[PDB]
Amino acid sequence: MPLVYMNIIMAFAIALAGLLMYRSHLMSSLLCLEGMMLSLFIMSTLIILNTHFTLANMMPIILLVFAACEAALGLSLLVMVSNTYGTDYVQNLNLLQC
Amino acid sequence: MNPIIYTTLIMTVMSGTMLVMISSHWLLIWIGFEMNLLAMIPVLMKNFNPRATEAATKYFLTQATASMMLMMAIIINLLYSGQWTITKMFNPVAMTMMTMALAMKLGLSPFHFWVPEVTQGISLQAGLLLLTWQKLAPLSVLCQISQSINPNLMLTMAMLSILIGGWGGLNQTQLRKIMAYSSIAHMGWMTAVLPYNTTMTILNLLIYITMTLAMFMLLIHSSATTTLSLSHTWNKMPVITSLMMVTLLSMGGLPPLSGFMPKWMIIQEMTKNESIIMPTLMAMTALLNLYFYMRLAYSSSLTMFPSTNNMKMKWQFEHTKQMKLLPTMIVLSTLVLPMTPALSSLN
Amino acid sequence: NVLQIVRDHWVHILVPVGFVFGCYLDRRSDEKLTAFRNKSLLFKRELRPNEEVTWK
Amino acid sequence: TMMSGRPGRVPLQFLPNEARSLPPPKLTDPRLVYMGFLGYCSGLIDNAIRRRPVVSAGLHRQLLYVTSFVFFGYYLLKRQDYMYALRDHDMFAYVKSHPEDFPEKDKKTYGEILEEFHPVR
Amino acid sequence: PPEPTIRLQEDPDPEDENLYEKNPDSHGYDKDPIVDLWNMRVVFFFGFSIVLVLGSTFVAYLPDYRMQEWARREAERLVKYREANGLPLMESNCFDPNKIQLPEDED
Amino acid sequence: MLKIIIPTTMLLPMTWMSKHNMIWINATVHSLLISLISLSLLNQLGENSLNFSLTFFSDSLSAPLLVLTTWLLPLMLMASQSHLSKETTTRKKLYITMLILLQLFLIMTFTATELILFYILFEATLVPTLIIITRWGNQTERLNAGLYFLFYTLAGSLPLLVALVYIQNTTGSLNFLIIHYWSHPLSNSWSNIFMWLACIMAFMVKMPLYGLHLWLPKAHVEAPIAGSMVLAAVLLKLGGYGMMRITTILNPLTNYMAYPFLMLSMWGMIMTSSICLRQTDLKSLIAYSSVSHMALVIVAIMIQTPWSFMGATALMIAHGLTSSMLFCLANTNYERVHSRTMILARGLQTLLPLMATWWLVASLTNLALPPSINLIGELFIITASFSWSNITIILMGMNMMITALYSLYMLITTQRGKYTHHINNIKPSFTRENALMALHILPLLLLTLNPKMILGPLY
Amino acid sequence: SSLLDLIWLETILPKTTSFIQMKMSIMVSNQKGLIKLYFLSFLITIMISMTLFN
Amino acid sequence: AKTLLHKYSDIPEGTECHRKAYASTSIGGATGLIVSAYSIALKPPASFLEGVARTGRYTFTSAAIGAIFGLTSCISAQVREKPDDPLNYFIGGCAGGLTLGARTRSYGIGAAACAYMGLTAALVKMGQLEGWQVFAEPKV
Amino acid sequence: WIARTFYDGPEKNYEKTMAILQIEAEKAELRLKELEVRRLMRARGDGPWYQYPTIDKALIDHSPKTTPDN
Amino acid sequence: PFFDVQKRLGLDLDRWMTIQSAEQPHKIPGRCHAFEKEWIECAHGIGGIRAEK
Ligand SMILES: CCCCCCCCCCCCCCCCCC(=O)OC[C@H](COP(=O)([O-])OCC(O)COP(=O)([O-])OC[C@@H](COC(=O)CCCCCCCCCCCCCCCCC)OC(=O)CCCCCCCCCCCCCCCCC)OC(=O)CCCCCCCCCCCCCCCCC
Ligand SMILES: CCCCCCCCCCCCCCCCC[C@@H](O)O[C@H](CO[C@H](O)CCCCCCCCCCCCCCC)COP(=O)(O)OCC[N+](C)(C)C
Ligand SMILES: CCCCCCCCCCCCCCCCC[C@@H](O)O[C@H](CO[C@H](O)CCCCCCCCCCCCCCC)COP(=O)(O)OCC[N+](C)(C)C
Ligand SMILES: CCCCCCCCCCCCCCCCC[C@@H](O)O[C@H](CO[C@H](O)CCCCCCCCCCCCCCC)COP(=O)(O)OCC[N+](C)(C)C
Ligand SMILES: CCCCCCCCCCCCCCCCC[C@@H](O)O[C@H](CO[C@H](O)CCCCCCCCCCCCCCC)COP(=O)(O)OCC[N+](C)(C)C
Ligand SMILES: CCCCCCCC/C=C/CCCCCCCC(=O)OC[C@H](COP(=O)(O)OCCN)OC(=O)CCCCCCC/C=C/CCCCCCCC
Repeated sequence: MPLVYMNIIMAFAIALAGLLMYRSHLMSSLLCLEGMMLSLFIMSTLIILNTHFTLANMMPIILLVFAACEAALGLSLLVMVSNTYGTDYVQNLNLLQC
Repeated sequence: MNPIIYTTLIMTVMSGTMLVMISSHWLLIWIGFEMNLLAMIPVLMKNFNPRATEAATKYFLTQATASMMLMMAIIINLLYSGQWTITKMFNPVAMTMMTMALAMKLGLSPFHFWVPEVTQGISLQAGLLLLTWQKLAPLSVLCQISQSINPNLMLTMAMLSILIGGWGGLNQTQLRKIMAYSSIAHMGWMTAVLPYNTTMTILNLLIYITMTLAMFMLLIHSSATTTLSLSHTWNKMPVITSLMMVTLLSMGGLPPLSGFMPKWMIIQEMTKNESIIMPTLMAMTALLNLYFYMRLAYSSSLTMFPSTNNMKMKWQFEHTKQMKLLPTMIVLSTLVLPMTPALSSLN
Repeated sequence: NVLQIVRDHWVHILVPVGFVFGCYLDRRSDEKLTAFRNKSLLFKRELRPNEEVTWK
Repeated sequence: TMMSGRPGRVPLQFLPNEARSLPPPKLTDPRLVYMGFLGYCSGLIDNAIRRRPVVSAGLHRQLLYVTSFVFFGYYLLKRQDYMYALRDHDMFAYVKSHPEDFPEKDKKTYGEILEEFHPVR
Repeated sequence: PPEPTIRLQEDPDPEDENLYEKNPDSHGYDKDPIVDLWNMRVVFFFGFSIVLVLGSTFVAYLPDYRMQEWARREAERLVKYREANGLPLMESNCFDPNKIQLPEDED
Repeated sequence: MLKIIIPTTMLLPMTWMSKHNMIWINATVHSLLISLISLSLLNQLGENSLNFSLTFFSDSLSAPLLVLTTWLLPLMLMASQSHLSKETTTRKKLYITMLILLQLFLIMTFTATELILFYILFEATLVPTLIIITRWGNQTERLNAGLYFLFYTLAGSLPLLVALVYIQNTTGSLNFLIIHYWSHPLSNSWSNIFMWLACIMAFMVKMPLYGLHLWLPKAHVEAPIAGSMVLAAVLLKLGGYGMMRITTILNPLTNYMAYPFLMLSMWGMIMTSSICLRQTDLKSLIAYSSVSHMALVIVAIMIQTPWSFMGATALMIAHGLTSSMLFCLANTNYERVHSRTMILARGLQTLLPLMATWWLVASLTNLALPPSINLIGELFIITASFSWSNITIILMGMNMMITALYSLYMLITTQRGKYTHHINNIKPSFTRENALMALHILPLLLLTLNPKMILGPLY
Repeated sequence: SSLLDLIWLETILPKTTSFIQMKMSIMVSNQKGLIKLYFLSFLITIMISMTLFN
Repeated sequence: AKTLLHKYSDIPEGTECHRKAYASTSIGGATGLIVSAYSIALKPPASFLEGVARTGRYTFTSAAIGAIFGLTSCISAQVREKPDDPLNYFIGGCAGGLTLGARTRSYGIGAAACAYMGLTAALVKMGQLEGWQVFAEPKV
Repeated sequence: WIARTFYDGPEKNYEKTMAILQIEAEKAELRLKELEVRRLMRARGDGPWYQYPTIDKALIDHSPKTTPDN
Repeated sequence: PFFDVQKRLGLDLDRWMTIQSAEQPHKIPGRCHAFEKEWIECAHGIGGIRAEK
């Protein structure tokens, strides 16, 4: 396992950790999710190209498409949340408590 | 929304689950999960209010993170073995990340935090769908890759789920949070037998789904979401309160009720594998679920709470919409213990 | 008056019907445990000229 | 015993053809009677919920419930018996094909076995 | 403080009702005299007449399935035989030693 | 065995299809007929057992308990007929349904060829009792009493299920006959020690043991009269039956293991008999007397000698009948006084002479006066304990004395002296109550003529 | 009657269990609903699982 | 991970008291740090300095508990000349429990700690002796 | 009269108990054998039970692949 | 769980993309075609457990 794959997985772990920190700005949560899918795309593309799995060249595009669709949904949700409060701050969603 | 749109979204949710269940390719499983996630969001927001929007966005965030972890596990598995078929996981912690993603999808501890919030935010029908249908696909994947799981991690998260559900149900006055913690504890019971017997997992899933359907339909019929709001049901529909109390006793695992069948079997199975301490601890912890079920039963039908004057008008009207499957659900969740050996049908 | 007291006193017949049904079911369940009939070491016996089974 | 991977198994076959060599459950089977009783209880609860005379509101509805319950119970019992027959057949075949793992124990009489005696005092 | 000092609209606690006042010979069974008398009669007949008498007689004359007289006759015949033979009554060993195979110690 | 079970099941449709004012009459008559049917089981053999089928068998330990369980239902119906007068037909039918279900569960529990079936029914008996206690209860603490009764039982019994499934996994069968013939010694090991504890504590909690007896005063005081009757008469004997059934597998580990329990019971009988002396409540006093008697039964079972087992069986039957009678008497007083405290209503012998005679007979039979079966069990257990150790008698001696004391104390506080001047609603005793006491007391004095009928399988 | 039966025997089994379960329920269920804390806990448990179970 | 378990279990019970005490102290410190991280993540009390003080308090309490456990159990096992006896673990376990009670300064919590830690230590010793499995592998 | 009309002989109960014991002993030994067979099959993988799916070899393409060395 | 509809109906919904050595377009071989071919042939029908050992 070369160092490039390790760097990509480290990048994904950093994006996931930053998503889990939640300083503020749920928009940053969506940004972290998109960084995660970008790292997934890059490493999956590198693995597939390297092993010459010709039919697997389908998979990255599919992934991209689906992930981007998810982003759209998320953005819509964000707007409505903002549409209630005027700002996308995380701490505004304190109505529901365990 | 438009009934045609609602029907299309429900069919899309079910088609995503079926695509997960019938496919042998990891990418198709991920696509089915994506389809289910996409079609589930409007269902949680049928009744538009800030609470439902907050619940939907929390659910979307958790499920999207779970899907990303699932894809990373799939890609690492492909890296260490050029395989896409759903089989033995072929690798170290790639399996750990797969288990974490499936646990977040199911709501197992320590990823349980979103279930009570999403259940409280959404209505009762959305909560019914969320707590019943959304468990089939991740449990199917876990049953498929059960021989790969590390028993230590799975058993740890199962015991954590049971403990957290038992403790968190004690503090609730809202009925939806009670149902959410019950779901967490039941999933904990389900996943503790996956390393040993997947048939027992499926049996527990069937029994739990029947009991949850009966409970949610009874809660919808007597439209109460709070303990005190439920305490007013006896003055109109005492038979509903009696059926609800019997169902709650069944969900507590009391013999000879139906809810005793899974735990019993599970305990039995775990004793075949030279495991005693965990079954003992699981029973002693499910005692807490029984305690808060019994408190709800006290507040529901065993005592008569004060009523209000306007209640008299409700005496003059009858429910226009009637649920056809409610009678069957109650009987199946109450009186199917003698048919226990039928579990050999590999349900 | 017949056909009138029946509609009110019909319930009484149920317990005795259950009793006779239980007796019949007990005999029927007994019929399935005859694998060792007239085969015990303590009671091996030669059948009578007009006997088929030692016990029913 | 995970029989999902059994060789020569049709994926979505509820009852395989080889199950037809097993005796079907009798129509007076106690489990079938219990399923009919479950259907009758379902009918009674259905009458009670909709605020109808519990015993004598719908005879057709109760009959339909009982009949459907009996039908499903008969097929479920067939599948149950078939699966248990498969389990026993597999166990016996494995015991037959692996003699070294299941040795014949030497028959020993109690007169030549020494069991420790613990008095009750 | 304009509060009515009443927590809620409640029925007053009813006083206990006597079955003797509205009906002498009330038997303490029911407020309806006919059901009263018939309940008394059926309880007395099916408890004292049927169960306590016929059941006690049935239990008294139960056949000897415990085999007490059988055991007494067996012991009588056995002792009659043993005394005559000169055998020493009951043996110490419950089973014959010749058919018991002890394990040899060789210690 | 179905000749008893099927009529008990048919009791339910008969009750629910009964005319609105004929439920009590129909229920009592058919319950008495079913009791008569149950009498056939008493003719036991000196051989193995009455093995009816693969699912149910009878034994001369099971037969007296079955007969008592069947006989208790008409008495419970007659006792409950009074305070359920102002109640709707549906709820009275539900009450009768719960009583019938309790009888059915007990009947299936006492035959129970298999231990898992026994456990399932043993815990199935819990639901009707809990509902009866928490629904038709007068005070506000019935909910807490129901919670205590449920959770003590389940905490005791949850390890029992694990122990049973483990035992079946190792041995291969949970059947009583197979277990008895294939019993093998248990090595003195930590795992075996914990298996013994799991097998024993579930039945110990229901006796109940002196350490674990708290739920019982709450449950007895807060339950209605039928609930108190069924708790004191039958439900306490389930633990003793379970111990006598399960102890066979336990040896030789029981000797070392038994000491903590033997000491707890021998001191707890004294403690509870002494507690009875200073009590302000009839129901609590009867409950503590029951605790003392069942502690003695625990001692008898733990000694595990033939005389111990015969004494335990006789004492269980006698205590069931006597405690049911005592609770019935206390309820007759309560229905007139509505206070349920001894010191309020006094001198009742002057106003109710026949009821005072019933009180005297009940207190005498609780006192273990010879040749009643109460003293038969008392003396058999005492002799077995003396053979076990010559010092036990001293404790036993104290117990007997203390018992007599509080018994006559309960007879003197409420019946003798001067009647309270203010109470004027003490009406003459009804025929129903006198019939209830007569039907409670006559079986004891009939059984003392034929003690072997209740002395168990080791007779 | 009072020292052992009404107080200490009550203190040991039932009251201790009630107090412990009450405290555990209060601790577990007292979450303010901030997904910040939830996901920080998620990160902590993910890293702990990566460090402990392999 | 299991490195601390291997370090603790490899040392004989009746010898090397200091090594056992050090291993127990390390295990206790790790447990206290994990609990502190959980508490900080779930509840930010007021600030960084209060949080680090809380983590230090929890870690030192757990480390002291473990150290007392190890030293007392090992010393009791060595002096009694009867190793593989759960009673030694009982005594050491609630010496640790009593130290916890002294740290929290409550007699009731000290007695509760003695009960519920001596019993737990005895149970762990019995499990080690008899081979009980907390997380059994799937045998069949 | 009671023995004639209500009860039966000892042979009936004796032989019924013999049959019941025989059936129960067979069930117990079958349970032990089934547990042992399950344990053996799971570890070895030789038996019909516990079969986990592998890649089907009918999916492999056996054709020249534009390169002589596959 | 897994409902093997493809095998029951003979549809081949996604089995074409599972392995490297399964009918690539224009007969383009994977980098490890021979090794995967050998491993698949060896493990066919053996089962996962015996296959793994
Ligand atoms: C062990 C196995 C063997 C036994 C099986 C046990 C189970 C069997 C039954 C299962 C369920 C089926 C029936 C239940 C439906 C409910 C309907 C109802 O309430 O009854 C009203 C109805 C009469 O009322 P109605 O005039 O129609 O109208 C009044 C309204 O209905 C209602 O009036 P209302 O609303 O004004 O009254 C209010 C009341 C009314 O509320 C209720 O009564 C609710 C009903 C109970 C809940 C059922 C839950 C589901 C079943 C669970 C069973 C649990 C068993 C396990 C053990 C645990 C015990 C809990 O509710 C309350 O008072 C609130 C508080 C209640 C107290 C606490 C609640 C505890 C209830 C638990 C009961 C468990 C046993 C039930 C037995 C049957 C009871 C009917 O009763 C009946 O007539 C039907 C009874 C059965 C019919 C028998 C017919 C057969 C006879 C002819 C054939 C011969 C057979 C042999 C053939 C050969 C012979 C020749
Ligand atoms: C809670 C009570 C249970 C009730 C459940 C709902 C009842 C209504 C269902 C109506 C009929 C459903 C049957 C479906 C028709 C054909 C099914 C067939 O094609 O599928 C087969 C399988 O048949 C079904 O699985 C059997 C379902 C029957 C469930 C009954 C068991 C209930 C548990 C015992 C409680 C008693 C309940 C009795 C009252 C209903 C092939 O499965 P296979 O592709 O090879 O492998 C997948 C399953 N594996 C992975 C576990 C091995
Ligand atoms: C009111 C004042 C008195 C007036 C009346 C005066 C007359 C007094 C006479 C009454 C008793 C005095 C003693 C006389 C005894 C003579 C009868 C006795 O000998 O018979 C007994 C018979 O009694 C029965 O054995 C005991 C009664 C059975 C008890 C069963 C209870 C009834 C069922 C009700 C429900 C059960 C509830 C409790 C559950 C366990 C003992 O018989 P036994 O010596 O052996 O052998 C009989 C002959 N054999 C050999 C041919 C068989
Ligand atoms: C609260 C109301 C009453 C509830 C019920 C109470 C009854 C249950 C109590 C259980 C009785 C004792 C349990 C174990 C007894 C074993 C014998 C032991 O005491 O003697 C010595 C044992 O020495 C010490 O006792 C070692 C154990 C010390 C740890 C136990 C904790 C002591 C007090 C705890 C009491 C708390 C009980 C309730 C918990 C919730 C013998 O030395 P040794 O030869 O080596 O061991 C022999 C056993 N072998 C053969 C299996 C090895
Ligand atoms: C002078 C007489 C003194 C003694 C009186 C004894 C009275 C005995 C009453 C108690 C009987 C208990 C019931 C016994 C049931 C078990 C036996 C049962 O099987 O008998 C059945 C018959 O049982 C009877 O029908 C029970 C009668 C119950 C009624 C008793 C009298 C009271 C009835 C009251 C009814 C209502 C009265 C009027 C109300 C207005 C037929 O059995 P069967 O399968 O062939 O057995 C064959 C055995 N063989 C092979 C050896 C031949
Ligand atoms: C008050 C009741 C008395 C309580 C006395 C002790 C209390 C302290 C114990 C607390 C719970 C401890 C849980 C863990 C105990 C572990 C015991 C154990 O595992 O033994 C199982 C033993 C052997 O294990 P294997 O590994 O399979 O054997 C192979 C190698 N020989 O097998 C068995 O016997 C299984 C039986 C289950 C054991 C029961 C566990 C619970 C404790 C026993 C019951 C006592 C408490 C009852 C509560 C009373 C409330 C009314």
